[PDB]
Amino acid sequence: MEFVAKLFKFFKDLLGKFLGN
Amino acid sequence: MEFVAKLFKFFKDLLGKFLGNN
Amino acid sequence: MEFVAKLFKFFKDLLGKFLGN
Amino acid sequence: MEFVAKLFKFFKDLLGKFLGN
Repeated sequence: MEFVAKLFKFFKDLLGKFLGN
Repeated sequence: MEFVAKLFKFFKDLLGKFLGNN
Repeated sequence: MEFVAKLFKFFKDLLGKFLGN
Repeated sequence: MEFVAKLFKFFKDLLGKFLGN
């Protein structure tokens, strides 16, 4: 499961730099 | 932007390759 | 006139490929 | 990214000296 924890961290952080801030 | 239009297109490749084909 | 038409044409052709969505 | 943010800066510029003040 630790894999997906790293995965989401990459996903949500990347999109985070993109949407409304 | 086309840059985005392919970013997700790149994600779909990663995820399907990362978690499982099905 | 032809000038403005040509200028807009040039801008759109050069830039639409960039925003090639 | 910064492209779109710059784009509107160009649009308002284009519109500025096009239509007037």
